[PDB]
Amino acid sequence: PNIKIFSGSSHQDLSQKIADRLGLELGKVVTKKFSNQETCVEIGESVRGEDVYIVQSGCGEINDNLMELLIMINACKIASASRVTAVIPCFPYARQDKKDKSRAPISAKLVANMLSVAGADHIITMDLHASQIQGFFDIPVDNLYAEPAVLKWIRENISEWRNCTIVSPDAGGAKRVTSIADRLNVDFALIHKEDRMVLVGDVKDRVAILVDDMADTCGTICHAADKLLSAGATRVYAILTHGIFSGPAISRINNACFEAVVVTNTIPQEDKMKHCSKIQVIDISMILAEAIRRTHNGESVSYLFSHVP
Amino acid sequence: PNIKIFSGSSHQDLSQKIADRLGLELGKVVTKKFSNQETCVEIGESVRGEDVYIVQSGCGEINDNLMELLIMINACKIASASRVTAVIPCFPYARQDKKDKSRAPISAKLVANMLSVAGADHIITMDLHASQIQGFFDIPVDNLYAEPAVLKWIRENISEWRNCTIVSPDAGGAKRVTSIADRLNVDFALIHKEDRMVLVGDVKDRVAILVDDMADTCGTICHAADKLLSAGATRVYAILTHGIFSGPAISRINNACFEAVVVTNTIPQEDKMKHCSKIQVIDISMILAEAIRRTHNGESVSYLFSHVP
Amino acid sequence: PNIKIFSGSSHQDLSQKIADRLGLELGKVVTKKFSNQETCVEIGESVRGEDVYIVQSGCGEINDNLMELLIMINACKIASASRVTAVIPCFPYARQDKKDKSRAPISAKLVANMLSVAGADHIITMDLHASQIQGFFDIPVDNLYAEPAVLKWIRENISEWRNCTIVSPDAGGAKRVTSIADRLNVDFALIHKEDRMVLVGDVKDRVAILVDDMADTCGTICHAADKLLSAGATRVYAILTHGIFSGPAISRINNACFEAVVVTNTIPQEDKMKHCSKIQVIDISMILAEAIRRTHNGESVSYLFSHVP
Amino acid sequence: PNIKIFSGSSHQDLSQKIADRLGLELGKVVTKKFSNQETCVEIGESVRGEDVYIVQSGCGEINDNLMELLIMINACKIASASRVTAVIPCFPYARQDKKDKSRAPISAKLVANMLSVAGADHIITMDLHASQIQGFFDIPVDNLYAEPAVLKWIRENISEWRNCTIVSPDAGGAKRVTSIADRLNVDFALIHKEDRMVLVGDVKDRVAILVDDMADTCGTICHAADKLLSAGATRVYAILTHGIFSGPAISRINNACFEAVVVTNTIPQEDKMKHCSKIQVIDISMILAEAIRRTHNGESVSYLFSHVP
Amino acid sequence: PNIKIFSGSSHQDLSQKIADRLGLELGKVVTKKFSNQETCVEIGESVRGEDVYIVQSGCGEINDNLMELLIMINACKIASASRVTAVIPCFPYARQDKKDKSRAPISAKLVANMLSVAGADHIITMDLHASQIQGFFDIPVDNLYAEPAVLKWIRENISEWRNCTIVSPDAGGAKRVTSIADRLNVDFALIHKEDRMVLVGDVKDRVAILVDDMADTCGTICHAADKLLSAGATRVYAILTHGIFSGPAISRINNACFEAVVVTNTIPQEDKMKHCSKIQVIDISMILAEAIRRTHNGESVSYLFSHVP
Ligand SMILES: Nc1ncnc2c1ncn2[C@@H]1O[C@H](COP(=O)(O)OP(=O)(O)OP(=O)(O)O)[C@@H](O)[C@H]1O
Ligand SMILES: Nc1ncnc2c1ncn2[C@@H]1O[C@H](COP(=O)(O)OP(=O)(O)OP(=O)(O)O)[C@@H](O)[C@H]1O
Ligand SMILES: Nc1ncnc2c1ncn2[C@@H]1O[C@H](COP(=O)(O)OP(=O)(O)OP(=O)(O)O)[C@@H](O)[C@H]1O
Ligand SMILES: Nc1ncnc2c1ncn2[C@@H]1O[C@H](COP(=O)(O)OP(=O)(O)OP(=O)(O)O)[C@@H](O)[C@H]1O
Ligand SMILES: Nc1ncnc2c1ncn2[C@@H]1O[C@H](COP(=O)(O)OP(=O)(O)OP(=O)(O)O)[C@@H](O)[C@H]1O
Ligand SMILES: O=P(O)(O)OC[C@H]1O[C@H](O)[C@H](O)[C@@H]1O
Ligand SMILES: O=P(O)(O)OC[C@H]1O[C@H](O)[C@H](O)[C@@H]1O
Ligand SMILES: O=P(O)(O)OC[C@H]1O[C@H](O)[C@H](O)[C@@H]1O
Ligand SMILES: O=P(O)(O)OC[C@H]1O[C@H](O)[C@H](O)[C@@H]1O
Ligand SMILES: O=P(O)(O)OC[C@H]1O[C@H](O)[C@H](O)[C@@H]1O
Ligand SMILES: [Mg+2]
Ligand SMILES: [Mg+2]
Ligand SMILES: [Mg+2]
Ligand SMILES: [Mg+2]
Ligand SMILES: [Mg+2]
Ligand SMILES: [Mg+2]
Ligand SMILES: [Mg+2]
Ligand SMILES: [Mg+2]
Ligand SMILES: [Mg+2]
Ligand SMILES: [Mg+2]
Repeated sequence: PNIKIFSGSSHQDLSQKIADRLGLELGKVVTKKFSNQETCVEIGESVRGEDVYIVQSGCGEINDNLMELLIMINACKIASASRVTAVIPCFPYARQDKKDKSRAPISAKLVANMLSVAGADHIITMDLHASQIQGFFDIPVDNLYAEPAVLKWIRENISEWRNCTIVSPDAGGAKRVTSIADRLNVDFALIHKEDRMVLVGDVKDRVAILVDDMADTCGTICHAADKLLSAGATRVYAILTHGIFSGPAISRINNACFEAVVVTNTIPQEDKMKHCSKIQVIDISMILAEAIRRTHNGESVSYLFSHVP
Repeated sequence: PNIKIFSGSSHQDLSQKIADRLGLELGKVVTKKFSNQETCVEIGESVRGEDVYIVQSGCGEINDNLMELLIMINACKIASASRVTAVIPCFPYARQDKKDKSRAPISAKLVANMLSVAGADHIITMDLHASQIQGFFDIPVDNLYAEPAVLKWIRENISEWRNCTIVSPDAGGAKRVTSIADRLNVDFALIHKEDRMVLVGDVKDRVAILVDDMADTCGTICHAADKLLSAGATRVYAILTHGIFSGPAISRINNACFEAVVVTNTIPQEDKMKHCSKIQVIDISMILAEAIRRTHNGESVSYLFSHVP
Repeated sequence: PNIKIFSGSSHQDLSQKIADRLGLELGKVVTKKFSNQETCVEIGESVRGEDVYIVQSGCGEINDNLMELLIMINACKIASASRVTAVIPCFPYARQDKKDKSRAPISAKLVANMLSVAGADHIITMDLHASQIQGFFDIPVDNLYAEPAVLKWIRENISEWRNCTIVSPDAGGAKRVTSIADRLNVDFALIHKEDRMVLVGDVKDRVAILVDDMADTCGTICHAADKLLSAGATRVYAILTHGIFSGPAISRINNACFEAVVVTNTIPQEDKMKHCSKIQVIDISMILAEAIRRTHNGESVSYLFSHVP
Repeated sequence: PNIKIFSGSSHQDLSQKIADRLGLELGKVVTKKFSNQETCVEIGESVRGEDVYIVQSGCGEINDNLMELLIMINACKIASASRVTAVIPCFPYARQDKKDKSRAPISAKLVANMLSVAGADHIITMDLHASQIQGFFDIPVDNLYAEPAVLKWIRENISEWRNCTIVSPDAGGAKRVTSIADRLNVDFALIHKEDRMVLVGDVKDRVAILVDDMADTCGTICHAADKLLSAGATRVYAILTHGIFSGPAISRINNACFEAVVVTNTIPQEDKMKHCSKIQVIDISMILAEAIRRTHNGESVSYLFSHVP
Repeated sequence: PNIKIFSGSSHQDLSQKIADRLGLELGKVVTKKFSNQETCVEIGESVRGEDVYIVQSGCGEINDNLMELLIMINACKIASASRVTAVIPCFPYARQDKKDKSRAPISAKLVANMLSVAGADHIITMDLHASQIQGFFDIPVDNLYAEPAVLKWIRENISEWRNCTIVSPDAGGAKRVTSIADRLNVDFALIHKEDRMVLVGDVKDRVAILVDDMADTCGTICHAADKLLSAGATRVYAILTHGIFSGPAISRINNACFEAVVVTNTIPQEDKMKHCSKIQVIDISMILAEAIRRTHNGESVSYLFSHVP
């Protein structure tokens, strides 16, 4: 079986970058809409006996992109692909991972069930909002981390990184920032709201680096940055793997004191970058390409958790 | 267990009509979108031990509405509803019911699988594009027919119906028109394309009635009507259960010779009716309400196949 | 169908308390071991058509108790019980809810799969370590909260509760303490380790109340209490729903400065209470009995999230 | 894919013997207990794309060992092993293979379901108590026989084997003894209880050889041996594949007239052999190693039913 | 059949509290007066096949409220309710339960007859003046007791309750006070008039607690309290289930030495509480709600005689 990479319509540039890193052309697929807006999918080449990877991020018109992904998986499965892998850099509905007191769906579990029944044998994703989502599946799920690329960016872009501070915006994700601070051998200052915020960790005259899994409306990072600037930090950075930037996010970032808002390209960023000068993108296509290549070859994927390829 | 009717966002007016016919209020549900356009669903009342019916048609923004339906089903299922029934008047992706020579998905089967894995115990739908779709499910599927309401409309609106002709637009659905002609005791003239059309059945100086399951772009019925008017039919009617009317449909209908284009309200029609004077709507809410009531009470549903309630 | 309550061997006293609150006798069941230590289960009365609840906590000899629960569920299912519900006050393997970087099982998901394949139609549990565990199931899961009973205990046992502080021991569970502080209208001081601990929130001359989901080795609460006593708190309390108290826990509690270590009786506590004078137990049998009664009667279970019955 | 052999904690020596016969080292795995006695499993090497065999017998602390096996299977499955095979020399709960008049579990079926849902693609076992247990699975099950090794032992250890008699202790397993007697070309004397026993087949002045699948409490073989010695047999042997020897078994064997009690090493025997001089062990590690090697290479496994490798 | 709760005009707040505890909305009913002051009742929703509970206490304008209750029962009965239950917390005309030497009506029996002929299938009431009134009916009557709530109030509000004394004001109801004293394990001092009063039971330097079924004009409790204060009781409390407080009652209570006059809310008390600072109310809505719920579900009501829900 050979690797076949197919792109959904959500993130074409990322799929092309992945395909170039693998020395492959993107598989021929027609992904459009019928007149009544139903998804139309046509696999333009035989996938019989091949190892198929479908790249689609949970961004943009999320329900359309998710339907397209499921329809593509189904088409490849009934076309006798030997294995079908969904490469989902940003997992849709990941924030609906529990009920907790409300008569609400667990939408992430529903998405996992739909991916399974569509025929996915394997999932590759990056920085799941909650790693318990891996347990929503019965098929293997490789949850990659942007952390090696983030560490590389910090070392090559922040001159005072040895004295900086790594700040979690909410108490929930402070595990990520502790791992990053341990890797950099720095202090991890913490922030949480009580309309007021409380911060532990000396930030005065230092650089503070907010790290989080995603920025949707940027309410979380803007409040944290306001707090940090209250406590005398010389500069504040925000680093996120998923740059969703919906709603009022671009205006809030423009009016905030961030030196830089760095995101990975798990979601296309060109349109947002046009309207916001302080957004910078870390390419993670090498990590995804290496994960695809290693799953195909039976090589260790977890080696990527700590190594930039 | 009591009947609880919940409406999705696709067809609120139909759900309200159904609820009024059952003497019930619509269940409290919040169905909206998060900032990043992910579906947000919140069941506003306990459904524990209840017989839940969720009304959502495959129309409008089809992928959003389908996701909303699946999320609502999941929310009701994990909220310990005794039974969950999807009331889907127009089944989405019904026209993708086979591959036939192409490397294509069977999207209708995927939709059936998704509805099943979401937790639906029962499906109620109207005039499935292909009744083989019933076999795509392992749960019971009640496929209702608009034919009794169509016959009622014909008898009360076409003065010359005893001399009229019932015409199938494509060879595929001529079964429907034969059933209708047998019920009315009239001739069924047939039409199919060879850019030219061929018609069997005397239509001269008579009324011809085109009957079909749906009109999407109205290419099918406009070509058939052109043929019929070539052969001297005094008036031509089109009657359809599903009035999708996407793309150039309204302009084609406006420029065509139809005396009337009658559709059921399985899909909301007010916006289309604003731009097209010859569209008339048959209310089928009584049929759906009776089907819901009979499934709840253990009464015969097939009795509705031949009786207007 | 009538309610039948069966007790596993793990927590007989809790099952008896539940049965008394429901006005029922415990169902006749023989639960012992064969000579080779395989679990032997014999249902001593017909359960045909009945609503069966099996009470077994994930405590003591956890693997034996889990096997016993699964075997009992299987016996009741193939004996034609109308419905089988596992009442698992402390869910076993709940702390193995993710992999996160290691080549490890997701044991909680395996347990959920085993409960499902054994035939459980419904799960009732209390204060799941991670509420995402609800998504590990496809059957409904009612995750009850000890919080109403905890609030009652605080109001009836701590004279200065209006001035007290609610302290989370680890950053992970601070959601619980924020909910409790909001209910009591008090400040929530927070603690996390950097062998040193950092605390936010005035605790001087006040009572601090540590709240957490469980105390296993009591390393978490003893370190937090040491920190709190460093910052001048007059008294320190610990309140937990699950009192596992394994390993060196009793000695650490005896040598710590806790005014009281309060636990619910989701796990039997008499043996631990013999060796530790500062352990007090909150009975939660009324909450479990009400949940059983409400699921049986189709009444709202979520009403218990905020109301002491 | 390469063979990877992992040992559970139940029978380490057997797993090592199997690994040596295959020219392999045992895979790195940490199998221990958390403080609260929950099983902790950590796969110490990548198994991605490998053919994994996990060796665990249903002996000792049976519920702990079964849980450990299931957790290991789950860990290997979600670590993207190409295939996972449970090598279970003595199948746990095999004697609970039916209900028969009692409101009892079919525990063997539950165990099969649990192994399947954990992710096992294949089962290798030896001398199932009832071969109908193979039908409890939907995955392939290779049920190996100790009979070739038993025949070899008889020919090399009993000088009068050409004149001996092969005796079934209970009527249920006389099929095994008929096969053995046919292979040796000897008479098969039979025994069954009516507190008295009845025997057919001349045993006077001869050697009698009791053959059975397992000896748990040794009540079965001791009663049969008492009967045989009543009828003048010069010596009595017992041969069993599974030497469970629980409860009073060692004392009964010590006080019985057996010349030898021979068991295979499907269960570790060193501790029992310390307290009982007449227990001898047949190594079956070559049979298990050959079965593993042949399943891996696509070679005939049934060839082992009649051939000692 | 579902529970439907309807409120009469007498005690709306109590009915609302009951409905909230049951998770229900009050049934739609118009209860007003025509111009000529005849009661007008209009049931605003179908009660066909439902289990109807009508809440109306014998207080305020007693004859109007009784007529309203009877008219509501009649309306629900001829509207084909499956069952109609009168929830009458304070039974009107209960003190006219006998003739005894006078040419007088037995008005309580007349009220029972009227309730029966109106169509009531069941009566729920609290602390009937004479429990023989239960025999005035041929339908079942559940006579609830305020005693559990009274005991709870005593334990949570009187610091010296272990040394207190429970005093009956008249010889007639001393049964209630003996039951209460037995529950509290205290002495029951007794009082009766000879314009002078005689008291048995040491009350000196102690708290005395008068307990009675009702306080109408408060002549009974004020005389008893005067006696108790003559004999040196440090404080005197009065506790009553029915706080009628008609005529000069408020002035007598204001001029009496009561530390507190505690009543249940079987009768609305806000207006009386405005004019009398020492009146406190025990909510008994949980007891009534539990009785309604248990009668509906076929659960034991007598369990409430000794248990606070
Ligand atoms: N796409 C979405 N956009 C915004 N909010 C969402 C979205 N999906 C779910 N939510 C809601 O957001 C909330 C989850 O918030 P969040 O993940 O930030 O915190 P948490 O899960 O409570 O805690 P933490 O992640 O810190 O452990 C829920 O109320 C959920 O319903
Ligand atoms: N939503 C859609 N809008 C338009 N075309 C669609 C849609 N879904 C599927 N199709 C395509 O339409 C075609 C199916 O057409 P149609 O159902 O009219 O005819 P058929 O199935 O070939 O025959 P018949 O229904 O007469 O037996 C397929 O090529 C299918 O891919
Ligand atoms: N029974 C157990 N006893 C002790 N440790 C366990 C047990 N089961 C799992 N663990 C281990 O404990 C760790 C989980 O710890 P814990 O739940 O306290 O923190 P977390 O999940 O990392 O974060 P948090 O709960 O604060 O969000 C994992 O390494 C897991 O393997
Ligand atoms: N681990 C165990 N130890 C002892 N007895 C067990 C064990 N598991 C099950 N049993 C019980 O042992 C009995 C089964 O006995 P056994 O297998 O010897 O005979 P059988 O199945 O009735 O007949 P046969 O095997 O001769 O055809 C059942 O009553 C079963 O419940
Ligand atoms: N609503 C009322 N208000 C006042 N007095 C009433 C009322 N209804 C009846 N009565 C009268 O009150 C008397 C009953 O008094 P009460 O119940 O206190 O004592 P009893 O029945 O004689 O004895 P006991 O209740 O101590 O065994 C009768 O004379 C009766 O006519
Ligand atoms: O609230 P938003 O800023 O839109 O979303 C970003 C944050 O909200 C969620 O918890 C994410 O994990 C981030 O921490
Ligand atoms: O082609 P369109 O007019 O858009 O769609 C309407 C017809 O096309 C499909 O076969 C339907 O069943 C109808 O017969
Ligand atoms: O570490 P232990 O004290 O044994 O276990 C108790 C804590 O560890 C886990 O995170 C629990 O949720 C508690 O917060
Ligand atoms: O009764 P035990 O001696 O403990 O167990 C050994 C026998 O019991 C079972 O039938 C086995 O198959 C053996 O025949
Ligand atoms: O005389 P009132 O104080 O008005 O009425 C209260 C008492 O009178 C009746 O016997 C009641 O049962 C009470 O004991
Ligand atoms: Mg979250
Ligand atoms: Mg967050
Ligand atoms: Mg078709
Ligand atoms: Mg057609
Ligand atoms: Mg955890
Ligand atoms: Mg914790
Ligand atoms: Mg057997
Ligand atoms: Mg046997
Ligand atoms: Mg009286
Ligand atoms: Mg009295």
